[PDB]
Amino acid sequence: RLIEASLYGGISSAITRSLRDYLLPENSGVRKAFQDMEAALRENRITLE
Amino acid sequence: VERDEVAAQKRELEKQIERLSQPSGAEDSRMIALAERFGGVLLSEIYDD
Amino acid sequence: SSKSVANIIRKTIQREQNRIRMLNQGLQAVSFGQVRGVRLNVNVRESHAI
Repeated sequence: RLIEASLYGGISSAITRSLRDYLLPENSGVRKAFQDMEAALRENRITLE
Repeated sequence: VERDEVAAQKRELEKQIERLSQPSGAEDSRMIALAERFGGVLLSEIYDD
Repeated sequence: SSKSVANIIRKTIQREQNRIRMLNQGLQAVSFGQVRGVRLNVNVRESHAI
């Protein structure tokens, strides 16, 4: 998308729609703590099912 | 006996994984609160990048 | 729990805002016809701010 938008020129519609998806990096720190803390419950629930 | 020994290895592996989890993997049990209770920042977090 | 999560979220938001602000300065005073500057405007949604 980046390359071809540059090739034809103009304000790309697709880039404009998903602006946050392109310009912001995804951060794992906020998440993995809670995945590990959540683990004991997840396993228990799956076992019960 | 084989079951229990493998269980011991699995417990060690989870504990090792858990130490590397969050927020910037460290002795997180108390260190996060200790980091904010003074006007400071965790060194390992400064060297995250 | 609680406050510490809020602080990490706030610091992440602050760092992203600052980096964007740095990128933003390189684009000042670019002349394209009648356009004279470009910016990436970053804001925080209310429903999440509260």
